[PDB]
Amino acid sequence: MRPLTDQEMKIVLDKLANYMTDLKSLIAPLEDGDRYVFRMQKDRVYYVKLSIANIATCVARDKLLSLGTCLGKMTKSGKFRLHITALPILAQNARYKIWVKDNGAQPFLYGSNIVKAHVGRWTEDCPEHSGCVVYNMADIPLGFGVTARSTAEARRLDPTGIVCFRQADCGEYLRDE
Amino acid sequence: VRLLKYAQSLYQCKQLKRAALGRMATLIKRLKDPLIYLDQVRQHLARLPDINPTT
Amino acid sequence: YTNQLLKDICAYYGYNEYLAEKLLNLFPPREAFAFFEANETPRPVVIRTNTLRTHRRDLAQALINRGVTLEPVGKWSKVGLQVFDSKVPLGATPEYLAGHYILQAASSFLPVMALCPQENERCLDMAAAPGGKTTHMAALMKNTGVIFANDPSKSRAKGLIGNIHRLGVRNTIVCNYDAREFPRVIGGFDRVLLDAPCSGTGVICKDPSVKTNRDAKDFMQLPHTQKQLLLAAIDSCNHASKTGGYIVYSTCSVCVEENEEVVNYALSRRPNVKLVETGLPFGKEGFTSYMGKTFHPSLKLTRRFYPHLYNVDGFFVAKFKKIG
Amino acid sequence: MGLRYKKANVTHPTLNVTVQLPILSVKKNPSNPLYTQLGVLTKGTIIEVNVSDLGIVTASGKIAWGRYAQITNNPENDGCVNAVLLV
RNA sequence: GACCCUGUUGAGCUUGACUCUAGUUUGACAUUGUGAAAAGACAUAGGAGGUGUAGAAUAGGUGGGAGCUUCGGCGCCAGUGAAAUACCACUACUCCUAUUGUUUUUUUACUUAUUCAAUGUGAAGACAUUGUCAGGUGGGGAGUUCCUUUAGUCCCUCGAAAUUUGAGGCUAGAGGAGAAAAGUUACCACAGGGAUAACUGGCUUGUGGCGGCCAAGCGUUCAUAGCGACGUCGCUUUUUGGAUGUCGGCUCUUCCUAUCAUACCGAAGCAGAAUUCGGUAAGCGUUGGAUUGUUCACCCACUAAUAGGGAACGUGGACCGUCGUGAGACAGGUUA
Repeated sequence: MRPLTDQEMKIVLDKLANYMTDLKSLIAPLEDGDRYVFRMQKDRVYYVKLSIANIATCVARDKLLSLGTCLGKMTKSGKFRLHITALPILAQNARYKIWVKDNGAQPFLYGSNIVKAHVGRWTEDCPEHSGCVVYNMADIPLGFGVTARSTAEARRLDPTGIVCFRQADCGEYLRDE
Repeated sequence: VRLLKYAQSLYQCKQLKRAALGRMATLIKRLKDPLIYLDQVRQHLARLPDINPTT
Repeated sequence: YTNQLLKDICAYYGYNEYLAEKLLNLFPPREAFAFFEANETPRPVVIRTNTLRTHRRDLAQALINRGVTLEPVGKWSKVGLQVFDSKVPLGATPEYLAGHYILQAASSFLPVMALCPQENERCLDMAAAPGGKTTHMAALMKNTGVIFANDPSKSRAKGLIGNIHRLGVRNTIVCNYDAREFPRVIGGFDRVLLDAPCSGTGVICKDPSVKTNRDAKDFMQLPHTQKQLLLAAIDSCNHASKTGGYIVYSTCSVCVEENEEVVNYALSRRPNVKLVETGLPFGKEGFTSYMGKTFHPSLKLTRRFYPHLYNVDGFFVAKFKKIG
Repeated sequence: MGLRYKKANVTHPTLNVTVQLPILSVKKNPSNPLYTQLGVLTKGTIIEVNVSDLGIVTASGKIAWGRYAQITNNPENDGCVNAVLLV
């Protein structure tokens, strides 16, 4: 039942700023004064409201399972990870967005890496290894990942080449059933 | 056929073929009596007078 | 004769003698025979649209394009549809993968439809094993407010959370607690939802075990457990709020020991409860007295759903309002 | 595709009856835990089988639906999958 | 290669002590008023109750009671119903009307609660607000070094249930340095180490598997520690009739027969004709089209017939790396 510590929330905001832009907007005060504050339970981090944390702290540590929306968990080496459970906030505050077709999104939902024929339209001025959010044609958040290369190299590369390193997608949800 | 296509060894194919041929053998073994009945009906229908109802 | 009919039904359908006696008491021979034929007959499968993500005509057009035969489920349910046939599996279709819809039953329609969640409201669901009820409350309130979801088991709990994240509720806290423990732990919810575990006599097409896997011992312990469940729910509920809050009880049992009796017990124990019209169009009147046991005449508004009358799972509803 | 088997031939040690019954799940394959997790059906492998058709009556005059059955043949050798029920 | 191991990395599962408390926190209470508008529930006085079912009937319910009988209407009888009706007695609730009132709550308005401005009187306004406890939490701070699995008592408590169960208490069988991060996996990617140089060669074919019954013999000491063929029974398995990836295509020689035809016979309701099965037989000959990635199946055309095979399966990439590690790339090379 703890908030994050120094290096923990440093790595957390490192990933969250590699993937998003307006982390001020995420951790900024609301109208009522309630704030969205990072929580981490069983080496797994969650995003909750301060009032939610206050009303949930009444529960014993072992019996409580989930709180707010799960952002990720830290590995034994200390490496922080963001997941498809943290997808919605990532889509809300995405920096770079890449849109894919249906015939390419279906392998993307399966777990295949993005191919050049899959993408529908491109984001501009995308760095080589910058994080990006993968949407479908209907602007539905499908996943996230690190692009293999920049937009121009993607343009001048073969259609069969791998475009983005597919990190996580909707697979995790139906994995657990 | 699918089992043999995914077979991995000579003994595998051995026992698969033996098992299949055993299945057909047992099926005919149960079919023992219909064959006798149909043989008898064949014999009579052969030794049956042939009339022309129209003539 | 009655004994001859009981023996014939038991022999021909496989029901336990004691449960068959209860069902024969519940329904007259014609209605009983219709009920047994219905509950051995498989129920249709319905699809609930995710209003947060898409709307009915768009989803229907998409499934027609993909070859799924659909029909709107009566005038009552706008969010629902009924499946006849589907070339593409319902599991693998892009709409279901993205969360455009969910698979369920009309009995899953009815209770959250009885409930009337509003924006910026505090809601509870102490039994949401499939998660469809929590998801549909979220769809009704447009992801405004707070949802608390309580479960006993890690397995159906992870199924629940998978459904919730697939449908993008975004404002539910999912927990493994005791339903009796929930009020003392938190309490004070504007609305509360109880899908009480029961004998399951309502849906034996889904649960063929209930055809025999129900003894008198279970018929005794289960109503006591749901009695404590309604005690917990009425403890949780708030009497006064800016937006009116109501208790909703839903169960999938047809036997009277599970239906109208526990709610009569709750009404007798706590005067603060009244029952209001639950607001459901199609249903059957609640019985005023069944087995020498007087029940409060107000139970008239209580609705019942039978497979034989309507192509729906056997289902039971109750709606209450708290005074103090 | 073809190598899976949906139902198994279960022999009941008492009452001397053998019936085809649906396979519920695979519980333990002694040869390999990995085979256990995947669901591999080797010799002597205990699975869970639906015995509703048999209609055996348990204590309290109660019926049972799912019971242990030991696969006792070599399905790779003979595709038909045979088990002895545990009662 | 499979396979084993090592380190990193992911996927996990579990642990990460105990006692208070900060952070907290849920509910209530009071502060907290005056009116007006209302509504609900408890005071009463009255009117009317009563179907899930069947029963003739819309069965509160209970105790007596077999016709008070005004009439034999109906009691009785009799179905039918958990409950049966005549009667006279009883008490419960409701659906209400009314007021014979008590309370509670919401809204509004005002300042009298509370709190602010001024600061040595004014204002917001019963909203906020503060304090009181009954809880819970707590790895943060301080300080030290019981629960888990099982059965009983069916004993006590709390419940439920028209009388029997449920949940605790109790009893007795087995378990146990601390917030830094850890333990561990027939698992994943990566890098590496270890091991096998590689396969079959009296191998191959036509008759399934599981369980039971029977079973000569043998056996630990005897058919019962037990092994145990052929059969039969139960499941597959029953009451109305497409699979195939690289390949091939042609010709020629030779050989085998596990023989399509020619020759020969044995058997068959084999009248004849046309046939089927069996065997002796390799001298003889053994053609196409459709379809296909392509073959066979099936399909159809000739033809005595379009049979199967063997011939050492007969002759004509993998590191050195560089740029990435949640996934890869390289007109880079060394080159065999």
